[PDB]
Amino acid sequence: ALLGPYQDVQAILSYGDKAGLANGCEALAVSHGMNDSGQFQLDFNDGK
Amino acid sequence: NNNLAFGAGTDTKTSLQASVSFADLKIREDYPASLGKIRRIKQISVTLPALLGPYQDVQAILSYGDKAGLANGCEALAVSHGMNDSGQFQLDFNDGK
Amino acid sequence: DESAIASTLVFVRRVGHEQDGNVVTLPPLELAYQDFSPRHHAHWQPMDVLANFNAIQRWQLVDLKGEGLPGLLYQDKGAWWYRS
Repeated sequence: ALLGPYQDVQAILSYGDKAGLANGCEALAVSHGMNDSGQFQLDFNDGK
Repeated sequence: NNNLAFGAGTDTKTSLQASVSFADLKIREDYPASLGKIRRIKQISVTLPALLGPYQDVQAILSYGDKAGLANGCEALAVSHGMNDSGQFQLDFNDGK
Repeated sequence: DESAIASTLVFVRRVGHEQDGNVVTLPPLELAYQDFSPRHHAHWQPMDVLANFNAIQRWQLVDLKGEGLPGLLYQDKGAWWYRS
């Protein structure tokens, strides 16, 4: 999308079904559109 | 709490204090209440798109003017260069602190 | 007027010849072109207008929006700034 001067993007991605997820793993917040993710920093090896 | 002023310390009389109220920034309003009620700040970074060069420094201190159960020294952050400028020489969100 | 850098047409003259070898000339057309003379013209001008234009910060000289001259584009985190 195109954005204004310093505008952000608010969106919540969530799974609308039953799954063995730990609490909070059911959703991801998008803050910006640049291939964003659920964390502030993505690391596939932090033990979580 | 949304203003500019000179300070009233004994050595801050020449310092400009740029203050804003969190209550008036309307952060909570961005997301539905149902997502959770506890909404807390994790990190603040300062950007100054100034005519401030790579060899020029800016002296500025960001501080919280209120009561909070902060770790000692977490009440303030110093700014040096203004480009996504954090309070640390290295920013690490996973150092245990 | 021939040089390795450029060869330009500088003189056009129409002439004729008589049967006895004499020559008839008309006033020639003379042409002149601009010269490139950095050896005499190298005028240094300080520039205050390009404030903080730093080669090692997020700055570039680009024309935006179809304009013929480049402006100063600064790409910040979250915004672009521009001086046309």
